[PDB]
Amino acid sequence: MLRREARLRREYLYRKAREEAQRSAQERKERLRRALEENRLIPTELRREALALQGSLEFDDAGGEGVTSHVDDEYRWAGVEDPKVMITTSRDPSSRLKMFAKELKLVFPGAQRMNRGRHEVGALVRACKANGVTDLLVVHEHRGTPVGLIVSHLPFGPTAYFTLCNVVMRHDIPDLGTMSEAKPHLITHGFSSRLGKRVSDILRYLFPVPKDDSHRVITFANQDDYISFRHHVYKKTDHRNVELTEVGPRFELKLYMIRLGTLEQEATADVEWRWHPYTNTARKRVFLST
Amino acid sequence: TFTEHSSGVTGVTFTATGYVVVTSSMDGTVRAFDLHRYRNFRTFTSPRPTQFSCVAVDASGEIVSAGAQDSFEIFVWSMQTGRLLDVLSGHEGPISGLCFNPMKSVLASASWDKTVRLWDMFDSWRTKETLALTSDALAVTFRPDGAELAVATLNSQITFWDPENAVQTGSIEGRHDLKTGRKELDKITAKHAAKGKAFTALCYSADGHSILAGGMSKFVCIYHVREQILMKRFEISCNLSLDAMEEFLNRRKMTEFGNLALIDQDAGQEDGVAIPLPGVRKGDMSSRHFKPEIRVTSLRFSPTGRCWAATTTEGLLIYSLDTRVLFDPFELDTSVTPGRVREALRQQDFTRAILMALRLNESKLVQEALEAVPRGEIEVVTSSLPELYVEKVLEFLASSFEVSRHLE
Amino acid sequence: PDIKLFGKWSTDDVQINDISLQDYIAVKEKYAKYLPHSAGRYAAKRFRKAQCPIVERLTNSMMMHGRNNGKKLMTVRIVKHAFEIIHLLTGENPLQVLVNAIINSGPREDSTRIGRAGTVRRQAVDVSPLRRVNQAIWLLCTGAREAAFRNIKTIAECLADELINAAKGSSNSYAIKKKDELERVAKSNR
Amino acid sequence: KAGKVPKDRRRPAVIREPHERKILALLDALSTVHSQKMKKAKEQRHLHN
Amino acid sequence: RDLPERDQFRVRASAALLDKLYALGLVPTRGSLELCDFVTASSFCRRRLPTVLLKLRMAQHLQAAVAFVEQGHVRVGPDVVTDPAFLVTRSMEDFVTWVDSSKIKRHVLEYNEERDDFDLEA
Amino acid sequence: KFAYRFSNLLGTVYRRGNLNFTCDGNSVISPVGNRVTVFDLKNNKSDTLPLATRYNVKCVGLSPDGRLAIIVDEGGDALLVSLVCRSVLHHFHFKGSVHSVSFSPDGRKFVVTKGNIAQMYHAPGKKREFNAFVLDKTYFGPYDETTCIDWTDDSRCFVVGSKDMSTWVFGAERWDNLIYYALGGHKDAIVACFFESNSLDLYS
Amino acid sequence: GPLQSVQVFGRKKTATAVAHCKRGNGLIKVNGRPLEMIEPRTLQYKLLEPVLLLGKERFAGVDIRVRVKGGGHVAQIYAIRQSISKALVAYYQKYVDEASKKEIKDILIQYDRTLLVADPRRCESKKFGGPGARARYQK
Amino acid sequence: KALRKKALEKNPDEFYYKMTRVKLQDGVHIIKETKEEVTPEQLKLMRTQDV
Amino acid sequence: DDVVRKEKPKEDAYEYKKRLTLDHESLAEIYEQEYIKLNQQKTAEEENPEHVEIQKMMDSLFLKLDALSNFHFIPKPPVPEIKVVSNLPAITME
Amino acid sequence: VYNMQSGIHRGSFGKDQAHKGSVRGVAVDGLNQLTVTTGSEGLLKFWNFKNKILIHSVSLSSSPNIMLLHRDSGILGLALDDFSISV
RNA sequence: AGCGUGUAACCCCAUUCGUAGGAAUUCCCAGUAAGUGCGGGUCAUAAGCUUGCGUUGAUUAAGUCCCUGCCCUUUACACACCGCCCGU
RNA sequence: GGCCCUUGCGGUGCUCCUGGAGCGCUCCGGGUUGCAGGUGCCCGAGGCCGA
Ligand SMILES: [Mg+2]
Ligand SMILES: [Mg+2]
Ligand SMILES: [Mg+2]
Ligand SMILES: [Mg+2]
Repeated sequence: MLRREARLRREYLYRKAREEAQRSAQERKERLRRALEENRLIPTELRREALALQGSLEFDDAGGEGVTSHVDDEYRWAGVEDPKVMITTSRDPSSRLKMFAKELKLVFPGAQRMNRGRHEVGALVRACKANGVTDLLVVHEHRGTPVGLIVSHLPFGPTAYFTLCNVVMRHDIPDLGTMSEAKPHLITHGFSSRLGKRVSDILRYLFPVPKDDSHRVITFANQDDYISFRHHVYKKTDHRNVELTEVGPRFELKLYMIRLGTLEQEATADVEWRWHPYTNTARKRVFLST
Repeated sequence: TFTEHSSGVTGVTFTATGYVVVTSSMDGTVRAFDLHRYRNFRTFTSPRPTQFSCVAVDASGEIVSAGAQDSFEIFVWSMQTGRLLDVLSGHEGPISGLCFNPMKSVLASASWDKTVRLWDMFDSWRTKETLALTSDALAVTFRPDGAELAVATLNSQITFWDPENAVQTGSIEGRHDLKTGRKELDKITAKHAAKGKAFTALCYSADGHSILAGGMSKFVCIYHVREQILMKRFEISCNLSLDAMEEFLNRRKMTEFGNLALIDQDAGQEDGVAIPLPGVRKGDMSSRHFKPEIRVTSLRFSPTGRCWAATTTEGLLIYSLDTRVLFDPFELDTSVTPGRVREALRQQDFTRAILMALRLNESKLVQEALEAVPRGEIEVVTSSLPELYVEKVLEFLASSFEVSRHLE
Repeated sequence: PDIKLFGKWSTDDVQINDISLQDYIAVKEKYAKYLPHSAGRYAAKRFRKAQCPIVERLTNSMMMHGRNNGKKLMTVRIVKHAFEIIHLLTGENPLQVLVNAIINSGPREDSTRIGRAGTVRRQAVDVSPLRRVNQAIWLLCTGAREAAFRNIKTIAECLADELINAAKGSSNSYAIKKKDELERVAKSNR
Repeated sequence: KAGKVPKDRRRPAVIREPHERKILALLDALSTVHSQKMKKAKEQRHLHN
Repeated sequence: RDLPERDQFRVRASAALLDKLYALGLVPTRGSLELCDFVTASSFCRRRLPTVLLKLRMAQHLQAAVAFVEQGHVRVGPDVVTDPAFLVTRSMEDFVTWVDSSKIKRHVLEYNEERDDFDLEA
Repeated sequence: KFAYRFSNLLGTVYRRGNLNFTCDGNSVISPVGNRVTVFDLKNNKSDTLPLATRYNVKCVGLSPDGRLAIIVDEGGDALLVSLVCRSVLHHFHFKGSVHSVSFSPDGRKFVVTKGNIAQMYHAPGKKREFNAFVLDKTYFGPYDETTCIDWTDDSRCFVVGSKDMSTWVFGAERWDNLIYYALGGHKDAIVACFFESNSLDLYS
Repeated sequence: GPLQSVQVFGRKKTATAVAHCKRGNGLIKVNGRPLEMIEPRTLQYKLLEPVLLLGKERFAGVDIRVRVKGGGHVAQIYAIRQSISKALVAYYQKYVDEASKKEIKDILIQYDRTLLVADPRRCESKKFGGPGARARYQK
Repeated sequence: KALRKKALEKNPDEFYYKMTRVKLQDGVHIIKETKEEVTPEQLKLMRTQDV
Repeated sequence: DDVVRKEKPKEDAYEYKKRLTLDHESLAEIYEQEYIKLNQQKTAEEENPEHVEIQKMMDSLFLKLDALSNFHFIPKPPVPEIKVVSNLPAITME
Repeated sequence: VYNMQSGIHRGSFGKDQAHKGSVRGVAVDGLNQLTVTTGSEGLLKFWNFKNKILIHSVSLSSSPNIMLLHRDSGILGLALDDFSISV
């Protein structure tokens, strides 16, 4: 299995390097196709090798997979299969950290929470890959309050690092009751840039395909690179009037790092995007919106 | 004959109660067939395109299980529902084989990561057990009572474990016993090849006191499990028109430039029908088809216990119990002789004659003794008969119903 | 060869007088070990801890009681000293004394519980042999721990006295009092 | 490195007469100056090119 | 290719053809039928066992790689392969390794200071 | 304890050789690789004979009475077997490969065709000797390998087909009017050749 | 002629022991010290299990030296036991008949399999599996 | 980082003919100096030259 | 803005029956229409010689390719279809 | 008892000697469980093969001459000096 | 013992001395609970704090819907089994 | 264990029966050999490479 995992990683990295080249080759092909369909000059760049691209156009069909995408390779089983989520904490967790980790299990459908004892980080990832765990969550705390969250996609998927700002848990609020636990509807708002689309994809694939009649809503709203997490259930008292009751934890997210590899590959994986706070114009710049 | 499967059949089995047969194929399908209506009523396939290598069914028959070449995971389906109950993961490498406990309804699966894993189906907390091995595992079988497990390993060792306690009861070394011969095209010798070959087929007897093993040889080895010795070696075939039958190839066929097997190869391939293709191990298009190598592909023993069968390259071989093979008396004495038997028959002392004829294990003497007794004295003889001889009389009666005119 | 616990206590002469508990006390030839420290995994499966030797079970159950957990060698030495003191005081095999104490300390019937906010009602029910062994070991360890607390007497002597009293059947031991009260409550609640 | 040698295996070092040490030291001093001159001239060729 | 592009027969046949070629390793990616035209006789040769041994760095020389399989030192799973003409699948490529109780495996373990007489010779 | 004996060979009904019916015609004799099986169509039964050989069976010849049979492998080893008792009576080794073996209808002689020649032997007798068959005569007609044998009903003459595109008819006894005769008229190998009910009239 | 010697490995957690067994008179040493001088002595019988199972007669013809490194006290002790047992079995296989090796190996396996086969502990928990039984979960 | 990435795809079954005559020391590949292989007759000549 | 279910090429025997009942709307009539359509789809295949010719040459190549891989390929999912069985004794199937 | 592979002595039957007189014949059963020996004195002894402990002793009417064992059936044949054969 | 290249405690053997946190409430199933030491400060967070790594290592439980709740349903004809949820 | 012109030591040169794969030879016998239709086969170099 270890040899198979290494082989699949080299296949994934090889395809990622050549992704840009195929896109440019594809783009040149469409420009030639328009020139053929509407009688016009072949572009001077496309004047040479025009016959070869014309030969390719005959060979293109719906059967082929098309141009590859590194995002699609990472989230291959996003729609077909339900995700499997595992939640763990840092070593020797606090009392309130264990309480926060208990609530995150309730939020994610099908999630499981396991005790972190003397487990090496690399050993944890090996067990998750063997048993088909899709996504792994690690949460950090400071003085009894959650402060950091790491989301890792197990099959050599991207690893995202977050910092929590304003955490309010259900356990602090008295007499709430029990949660709905239905498959939730997802609301994504405020993500307009390319990076914002990248981040929202990671958060959305943590959840399974819901039902049409589900009354459970989870909202991710972006405002000045700060992502607000909200959980709600709605009741239609009458037409056009709907009531909202807040349930579940409430906290804020701020992304600062995305790495290509898994969290066991800190010393080897490349950084897709990093936040640079010492840049001369870092104060007046945002990255999650345009 | 059923022809629904398009590609090769990897494994077959029978359900414990009904006349239902379950089959797995390289099509990616496991199909179930009934002998009452002769139809393929149920078909199981994986959500992901995978090909299956073996099949196992529960004694209850509600559970169907299969293993894969590549996805390295066990797929378990419900018989009555027809939907995929679960996928078992944790093994690394292809799965050697699967088998259900006859009495406990737990699954044992061998893998090439030197592990045999036990899976509990009807367990609320999903208990799983791991048995580590020193070498690669190839086969797993349960004793009919279900209290013992056997694993064949790549170092040619058969290890017997206790499943519930996860303790290794015993071990048997069998590399020397699996005598292997050199193929005509092999550059290496028989010993060097044998150093890398192990048993590939195991089978318990009905009583469980002996085990049968087979592989890349013309020999099937029967071992006594408790004494860990080879009781007997059977020669499946003596045909010398099959490759690798003899350890030492004939010095007569050598010339200066070797044995020149390719010329005889092409003479064999003059059969036509298809075209040989380089690198195909088996089939019509295989290069080595006219003289296939000798192999015991599978072994099985009858639940009845009077015969056993083996699938080999020659065909399907059946071996049955025969009295002529061995003389096995139970409790002999100088008084025990057929003359005294017929004497006691003449004085109408039926019980003593029948008992002393049963101390002998010649079937004709007990046949004459039982047929000499007139009706109405049957109950007296049955009451006088002790407990130990009851099983002997039942076995003789069961043998008798087949070939006796006097049924009732 | 012959296997003796700590090199001096034989296991062949040890015999069990209760038929029900023969399958749940592991002291015989297959389960004979030199030391009560094997680093095995007996909690992995249900009913597997019945295959653990009873000396190792006593060592494990004596670690949770009144100590910083994880100190197993100290508990092994405590058990060794207790066995030596038992042999000095009584003059017979300490393994037989332990087996008799576990046999005597095990309750035969308990009371299952039906409890509401106002009052609780009762019902006498039977006890499985595994729970009998577990509860006997727990009662013996608890009695030894409570005897050793706030007294000028090390835990080894209190443990030795507890096993001696329980195997004798005397009422001076904590486990016998607990067993008698539990069976009395179950008897009154039939 | 393998600097260690047994006592019986090792051989005494050569003892030089003062005459050839004067010759040998002269050549090394001349070699040091010549090597420096060529390396310095290489950078001047590298810079101008 | 000559068939109409919007034809169900062409689409199903094209997907069926490329997945077989990709499985054997003859085609780099399961892209369009353009990649299906790049297969040559040399493409089949690159999938043979001796040259795959070369890529896995088990052997450095092609005549050495052919020697190893002919002398029974390489196995694909439990089975040992002697025929150099043996196209290995991508899935089967993960499980080509030295046969146990072989001198070459002893040399590898001796270099790595992991030579165990109990496990190897047994 | 473990007393087992081979019973039957399932899974194979024909590998190579010539098919034959028994004398009464109810059962069929089929070579299955190394062994020989009798299929009783009368009683719906299959029985593999206990005998085994070193090589695959090429030729099977049946005596007219139905008691005896000759089974020859590819290597040239021959076994004389009794069908009544299902036991191999005797062993023999023909020097070269035999294309076919045929018994005369009278049952006193049989012909073995090998190489470019045909050898005529006497039928086995009641007397037991170290050598199974006594060779009587030899015929050396054709250019190339002989293929098939047929006998006249009167057992006075026999005919042999050959690879040399010609058929040779010989006499069981030296007849003044007929010692041997050759027939051509074909442009390929002879496969079979037959005789009439009560004549020397023949087909090629 | 040439010396008859075998080197074997034993492992327990991060503790690794290398054992060398050659022809000799019965000397067994660990890090230059005798077996009885290894600490802690509470598990000293744990260090003496193989010899007591096999007797001084079988160890009378070999000299064994063990070099152990890493881990804690208990892991080191278990590694030394495993190394001694495996080294003795390997020597009796290579330079003595197979029957004595078979019987000694069977005795060692029958007492405790960890004397010859090391089983490292992995992460297996209910949390990996889904709720409910394998069968009867979601129909 | 370049060195650590190369360790990921390292094949433990890799074989080289240099591996036969060289053994690792703590994981580091030290090339031991070649021997001289002197003979007793040669050894006696060196000692006479020294004196 | 949720995760959208992708399209499966595999069709199970529980959604195949669902598809037929939805469009048509007793069980035999539903099967009767599908059987007629399946035969009509089968027939059109044979009247097109180009599809016929290319289907046979594809079969030859795939048979050759499977042997070279020693029958280690990605399997094709079984298509659900309707078969016609007659009311006559079971001896004939032997 | 000697080992065939190494030639090493593996023990002996009896405290000092198996029989008073000459040993006429020895045999080992198929399962390597029981060993039977004969002596010129006329005693027939059965020995356990592994631990070499005497099981049973049978007196013979005459001195044994030759002895062979049929392992599969478990049948022992004795020829005596009085020309009789005992089974 | 095990992580950590920018000019060990714990434990162990022996010597001496000598009679702790209510009511409520939270969390936890195997290298887990608990104890002990040793490092780093890694473009966010973190200073009486944060995160790694190793050492020792347990008691009970592997099953029900009784309480407190949650997710679904009450329209692939092998054998065998089974034979209509209700109301506005 | 045995060895007594020896050796924990080493080397050579001839002989040692082809399954199909040296057939055909007791006697007898060997003399007068007494234009259907065929269209085959071969022709691809691109490296998820090692050094
Ligand atoms: Mg803790
Ligand atoms: Mg800890
Ligand atoms: Mg407290
Ligand atoms: Mg700490």
